[PDB]
Amino acid sequence: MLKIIIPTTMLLPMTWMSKHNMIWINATVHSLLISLISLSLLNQLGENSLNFSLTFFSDSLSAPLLVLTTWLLPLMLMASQSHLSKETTTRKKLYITMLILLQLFLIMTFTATELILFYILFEATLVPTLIIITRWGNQTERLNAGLYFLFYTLAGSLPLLVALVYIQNTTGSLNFLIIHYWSHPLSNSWSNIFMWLACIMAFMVKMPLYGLHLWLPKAHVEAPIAGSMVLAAVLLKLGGYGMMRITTILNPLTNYMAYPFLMLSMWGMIMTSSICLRQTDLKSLIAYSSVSHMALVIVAIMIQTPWSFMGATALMIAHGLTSSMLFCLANTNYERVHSRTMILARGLQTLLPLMATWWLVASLTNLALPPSINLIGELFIITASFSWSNITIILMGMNMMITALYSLYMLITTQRGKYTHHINNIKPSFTRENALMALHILPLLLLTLNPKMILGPLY
Amino acid sequence: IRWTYARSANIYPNFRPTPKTSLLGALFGIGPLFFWYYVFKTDRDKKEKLIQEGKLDQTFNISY
Amino acid sequence: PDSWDKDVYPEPPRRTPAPAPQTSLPNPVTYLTKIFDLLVDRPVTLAREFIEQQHAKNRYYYYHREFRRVPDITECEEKDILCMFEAEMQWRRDYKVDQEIVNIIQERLKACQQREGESYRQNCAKELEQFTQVSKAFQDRYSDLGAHYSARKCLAKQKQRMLAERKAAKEAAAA
Amino acid sequence: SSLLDLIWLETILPKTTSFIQMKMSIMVSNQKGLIKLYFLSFLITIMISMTLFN
Amino acid sequence: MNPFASLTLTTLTILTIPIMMSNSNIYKTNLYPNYVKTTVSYAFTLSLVPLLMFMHTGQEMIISNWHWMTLQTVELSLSFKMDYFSVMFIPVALFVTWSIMEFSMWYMHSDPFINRFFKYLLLFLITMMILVTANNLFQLFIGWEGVGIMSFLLIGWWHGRTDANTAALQAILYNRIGDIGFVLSMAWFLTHSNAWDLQQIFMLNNECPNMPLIGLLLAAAGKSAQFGLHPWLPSAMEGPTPVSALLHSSTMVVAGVFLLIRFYPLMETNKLVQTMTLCLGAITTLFTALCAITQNDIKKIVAFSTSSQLGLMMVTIGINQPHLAFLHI
Amino acid sequence: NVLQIVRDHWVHILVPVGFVFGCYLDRRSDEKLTAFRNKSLLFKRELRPNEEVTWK
Amino acid sequence: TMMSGRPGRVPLQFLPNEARSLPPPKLTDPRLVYMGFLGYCSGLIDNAIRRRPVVSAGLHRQLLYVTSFVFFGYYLLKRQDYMYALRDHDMFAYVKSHPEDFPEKDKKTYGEILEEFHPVR
Amino acid sequence: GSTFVAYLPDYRMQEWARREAERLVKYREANGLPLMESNCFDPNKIQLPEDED
Amino acid sequence: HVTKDMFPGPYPKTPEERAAAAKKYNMRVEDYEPYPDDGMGYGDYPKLPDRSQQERDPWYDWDHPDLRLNWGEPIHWDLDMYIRNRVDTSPTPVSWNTMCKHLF
Ligand SMILES: CCCCCCCCCCCCCCCCCC(=O)OC[C@H](COP(=O)([O-])OCC(O)COP(=O)([O-])OC[C@@H](COC(=O)CCCCCCCCCCCCCCCCC)OC(=O)CCCCCCCCCCCCCCCCC)OC(=O)CCCCCCCCCCCCCCCCC
Ligand SMILES: CCCCCCCCCCCCCCCCC[C@@H](O)O[C@H](CO[C@H](O)CCCCCCCCCCCCCCC)COP(=O)(O)OCC[N+](C)(C)C
Ligand SMILES: CCCCCCCCCCCCCCCCC[C@@H](O)O[C@H](CO[C@H](O)CCCCCCCCCCCCCCC)COP(=O)(O)OCC[N+](C)(C)C
Ligand SMILES: CCCCCCCC/C=C\CCCCCCCC(=O)O[C@H](COC(=O)CCCCCCC/C=C/CCCCCCCC)COP(=O)(O)OCCN
Repeated sequence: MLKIIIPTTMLLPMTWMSKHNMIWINATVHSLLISLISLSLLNQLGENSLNFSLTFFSDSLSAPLLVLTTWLLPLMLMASQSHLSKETTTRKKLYITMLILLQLFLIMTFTATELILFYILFEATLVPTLIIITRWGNQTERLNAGLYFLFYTLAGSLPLLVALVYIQNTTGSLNFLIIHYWSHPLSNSWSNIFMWLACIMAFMVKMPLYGLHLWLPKAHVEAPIAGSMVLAAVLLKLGGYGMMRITTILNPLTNYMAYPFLMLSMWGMIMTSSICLRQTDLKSLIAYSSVSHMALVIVAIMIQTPWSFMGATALMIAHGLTSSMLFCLANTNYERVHSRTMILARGLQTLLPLMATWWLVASLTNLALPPSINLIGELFIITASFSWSNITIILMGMNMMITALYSLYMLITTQRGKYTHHINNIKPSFTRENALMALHILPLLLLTLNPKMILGPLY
Repeated sequence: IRWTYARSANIYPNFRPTPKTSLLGALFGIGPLFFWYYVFKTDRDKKEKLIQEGKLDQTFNISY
Repeated sequence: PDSWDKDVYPEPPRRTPAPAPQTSLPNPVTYLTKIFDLLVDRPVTLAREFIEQQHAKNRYYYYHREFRRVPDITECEEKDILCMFEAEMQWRRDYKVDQEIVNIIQERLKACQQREGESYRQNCAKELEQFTQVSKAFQDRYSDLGAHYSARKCLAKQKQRMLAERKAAKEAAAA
Repeated sequence: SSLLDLIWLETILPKTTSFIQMKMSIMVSNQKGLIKLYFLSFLITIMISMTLFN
Repeated sequence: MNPFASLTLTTLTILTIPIMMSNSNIYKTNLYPNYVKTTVSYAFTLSLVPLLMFMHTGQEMIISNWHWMTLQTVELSLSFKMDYFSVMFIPVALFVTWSIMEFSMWYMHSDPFINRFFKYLLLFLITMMILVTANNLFQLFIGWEGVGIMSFLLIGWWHGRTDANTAALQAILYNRIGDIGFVLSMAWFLTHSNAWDLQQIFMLNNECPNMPLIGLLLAAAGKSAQFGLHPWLPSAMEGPTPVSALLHSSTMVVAGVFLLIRFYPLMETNKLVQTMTLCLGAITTLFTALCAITQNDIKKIVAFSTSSQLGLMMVTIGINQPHLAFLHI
Repeated sequence: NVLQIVRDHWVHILVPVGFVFGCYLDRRSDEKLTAFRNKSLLFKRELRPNEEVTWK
Repeated sequence: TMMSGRPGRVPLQFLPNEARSLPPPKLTDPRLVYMGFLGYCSGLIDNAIRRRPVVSAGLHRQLLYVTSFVFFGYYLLKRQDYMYALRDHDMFAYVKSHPEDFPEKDKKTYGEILEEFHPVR
Repeated sequence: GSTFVAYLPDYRMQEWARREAERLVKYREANGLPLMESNCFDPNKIQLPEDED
Repeated sequence: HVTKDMFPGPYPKTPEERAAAAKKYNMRVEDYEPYPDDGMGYGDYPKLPDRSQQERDPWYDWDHPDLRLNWGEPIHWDLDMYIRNRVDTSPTPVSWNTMCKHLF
């Protein structure tokens, strides 16, 4: 695994020893090459895992997340090139350093054979994101947003640490392989109930769970474009990955303890999809859509059936790509209009036709149009839920209908109708933005050809 | 901007705990959760019982 | 074709009727399929002959991997991690092979349904019975392990099932 | 959008925590700097400590 | 070698070549609509061959050509069903689309984006053929959603008009209401029959229960504009007249009926679902004819006529006469 | 020009070097996990006449 | 494990004589490399605080930082390894001398252990 | 990278499992064995606890 | 370019701050009417008539012809509910209760 970690570390001295006007080119080229190298982790086994060493191991759940993490950095650099133009070389190098450190921590987090090492890196990712949000955000609310994004996380994560060390004091190890092979049932006890809660709540808060989702709209709205991209694409999936790893020690207590979270997610997906219908801000609408999709992923993980896990993996990958694309489109509009109010700039199809095509395809993938991987994950989760209980179909279908409604509402409001007359600074789309949009969308339509790459270890 | 600010950021500083507000919040934020919990719990208890007596006819039910 | 075993994937002897033209009017199907043959099948056949000779010039082989049998999870001590690893890998391989067996039987059933046409309900009882038996066995083995399945959970399920069977048999004997 | 997400979910977890910590901080850090009150509390704590433990 | 499969696949394949050339130079010229029309006419005259072969013999195939993902004991493959319904409906759809495109070459001559309009029409035709020939439920769902998206794009052709966008969103809403039942049926069939392929569904369901058939009926009611979900079809007359003539008149709107024709072996084993279908068709045809007899927009009158004929089709389905409903289609 | 563009493009070589160093370190860490090489019940194999180790 | 009162412990020895029976850490030890990296970081920060070219201001000073960090890290690693070796030695001796407090578990195979099965439905 | 992913070798052993199942089904059909067995492990090598209730 | 005094504020109690709020929203004091002072966070925002945008005059030369809105005029709290793409409240030839009875 060092053949990916070491180049990502070398990205830092290369960035800091670069010319003042070569940082973006060098960073983009070498991050793309690192993505290409990481692409060879996809050759997974039907047996246990790719156990590289005592410290790092790869799995067909970890490999798609690793590849998406490596692929996201070049897109983040391309998106950040525009709004950082008027800023000094040292500060741009610091921004690229924060992005590189975030990638390094995420890469080490997804392999992380140890649960304490996983926790340490899973919490180390917090610092670069907070600095990016509270340093290079625009509005005055960013500081407040950062505070939320901080404390919520720690409010969930501090009990987990205690639980973790407690387990190693009883089991003797926190290695995931030993934990899986030596797993034992949890008796229905108050102590075991609180151990279950301490294990679950940390990952629940970062999905986020419906009741615990307040930090996400603030953090995603006030963050710069690279921050929003990394928050929606990779950082939300840490909770799902952690739950998928940790639910192996929580059986059979998950059967009883899953009910409040299942109800919260099943009702909150409807609530947040309905919230999307009445939203005056593009970024907030995209954030609430992310909350709905992650609610579906929470349901899938809580059901803990093979089809549930496959659907959850597919949906995590598809949502990451789609939400990053949607945020990039919103930012392309914002850098022209500087308002971030959906109703202000209207009828952009007549002025930006190719960008309108990008908007249409992004809305189509968000709408879960078959045979996209978005719908593959959606349908697998829905079928698993139907087997779990036939009444889930009402909530699932209502969520599908509202999702289509708000996706097409977002498309029609911004692209169709009549152009706003007083806005005359809508310049033609740059090659950088179109390239960014294509680099988001072609991986999705190309992954629909080989779904088993993103269906997880239970395929 | 006044419209968007009133819709988003002017809400909480103008909020007061009121019988109308408290009852509406409790109802619309708790009642659906407990209603759905009752519905799903009853359905799953019925399913579990029927499996216990074996009168469910789970033939060809392979994928779950 | 020799590319697959006829016994694993059986087919009926494929009886076909002989043309019995009761009128002298030329049916367009015969002439049209002859011109299709001339304009399509021969060039494709010749291209295949070219490709097959080129393949025959360079002949090399690949092998199907053989896996030895190892002790299963029952012959493993309660904390002996190495034997548990061996048994778990063997059990996962067996699970995959069982899935493929069910796939083969389902393919048989689908082919029967399409082939027998309007009388599939009677002329596919054999495949339905085979699929029912295989489905029942597969369900008894792997129905409810859920995600995070293992050989230990399958063994516990089997032990519970056969304890229930022993209790039922003892109740029948002492009835 | 308003009753639950913008009002009550804020009121329950974050706003309540902020209010409680605010009030506790105000109570804790508001001493006038008079060592008379400090050493009176010292006597109180010392007296309480000896009696409760043994 | 038995050209039935090769020709029945060559039809659908050559239908897709102008979509490939949509980035070439011909798409930037004024010869693109004639190119698309000629391709469709060639597809029709080539699809006339499997029709003759079936009419002579009754020849039937399943062509499972590409194996897509396999899900433990469930195998998903690109499979085409080439039964009587497919080989009979494909030439009719191709003939109607050929006439529609020749008509559009005159009706939409002044439209600046006519190449795009022709391209959209071909995409709808491709999705409809995908829907018609699908052998499993996932492929048929692909076609189901593709025709709906093409309908949304073609209804809101004039995107500066508010009413066109409203009508397009209305169609999407009603079709999602039907999609709920579609997804319900798919989940039920996977959970109980362990398959989405039609052969296993027919083999394992001798007496089909209520949920899958009710989901199928809800999907059909959504897509064929039955009484509960009817208004979107008259609202869809906002699009250009060729779009109304091809999609919302004769080809797309019959798709729901087609679905109930595709699952007729399971419908005949259920008695309550037949009654529901019959009553829904009767109320739909009556209500829509009653609305039609008093309208002043000619396109609205013809749309209500289409809705009444669809209601009659599902009445025929409800009296357990599926082949007669197909002939009426 | 040599000795001139090196002073301007020296940074580019670092990422590729890291990839090679990581591969070398991965192999070196592999060399410390040979306690069961040619000893598993599944792959107990008798060495070829001109073979030292089954895998490296 | 409080080892302050462990018998035969000379008060202020960093490394006792018996520690010489343990293998010394290699000079290419990853922990030593991290110590050198920490020294290099200290040198860079010292350059930055003094408003000097961070990478190439004082090569002698940066070399001294790296060398001192590596030196102390080597001795610290030796002491750490010695203390862990003592912990293991004492643990094993105590287990050996008290067999009644560490009885051998009877090796039992999973074939005759009854684990309760919980279906996932 | 897409071409590399397309041509990745079968380390998941899909064709291997298919061939194993093919020969196993051929063997059991020839010998009249009841295809898949309902027991995953042999019952002779499991020691149940005697109840004596 | 908006200052702090031009943003929505708390519910006005005295007629002086009522006049200030009416002046802020570019509308007459006699026409200004805030939402009732309940627990909802309406605060200081005009309660415009619940009429939809569809029934606004289509022959007027609006600055936003599609939305039928002017530049500085106060925006209804539920504008995105009434956008001619959504629910409209236009008078119908038949009364709502009569239609409901007939349909039912
Ligand atoms: C995970 C482990 C792996 C990664 C390790 C990460 C840490 C490693 C380094 C640790 C510390 C060492 C350096 C710190 C000294 C500060 C230097 C500095 O200020 O930068 C200027 C300096 C360039 O500027 P200059 O023209 O020389 O002088 C102008 C002034 O110095 C500066 O101009 P100015 O002062 O006028 O500009 C003002 C600016 C200047 O203020 C600063 O930028 C100060 C730097 C931050 C302080 C760092 C604190 C201590 C480090 C702890 C990091 C915690 C990491 C844990 C994760 C949480 C992330 C926070 O301040 C601001 O703008 C304030 C607002 C910024 C936003 C808030 C600040 C965020 C702080 C977070 C930074 C964390 C990453 C830093 C990366 C290194 C930065 C150079 O940067 C450098 O050149 C040094 C970079 C390292 C040199 C590498 C040489 C090796 C390359 C060739 C050999 C290849 C090796 C491989 C062998 C194989 C080859 C064949
Ligand atoms: C502009 C108008 C159109 C012009 C162009 C016309 C031509 C269109 C044709 C292309 C689209 C039509 C679809 C037809 C597909 C043909 C190719 C396909 O069949 O190959 C696929 C093969 O492709 C791969 O399966 C999919 C590509 C994998 C995508 C990887 C992403 C690239 C990395 C980017 C970074 C990652 C970002 C996202 C993180 C998760 C599936 O093959 P498969 O049967 O299976 O096995 C391969 C061959 N074997 C048998 C030897 C093994
Ligand atoms: C706010 C946004 C979302 C945040 C996250 C929300 C999710 C947290 C929900 C916690 C999951 C369940 C917690 C406890 C479940 C135990 C089962 C219980 O509910 O049922 C009865 C439990 O009875 C009563 O509940 C006893 C406890 C009564 C006191 C609980 C307070 C009630 C409301 C508190 C909710 C506040 C949550 C937030 C706290 C800050 C059954 O009684 P009994 O069969 O005999 O005992 C079963 C337990 N045994 C077997 C271990 C002994
Ligand atoms: C987003 C903000 C959420 C804030 C955190 C939410 C998670 C809360 C989970 C509990 C926190 C601490 C739990 C302890 C960690 C696990 C350790 C464990 O399981 O050991 C238990 C110990 O169990 C406990 O001590 C639990 C005491 C909990 C005290 C703190 C209560 C915090 C609030 C309680 C009400 C809310 C609970 C769920 C909240 C969910 C989040 C909203 C048994 O060990 P022994 O006692 O040694 O063995 C038994 C024989 N003696």
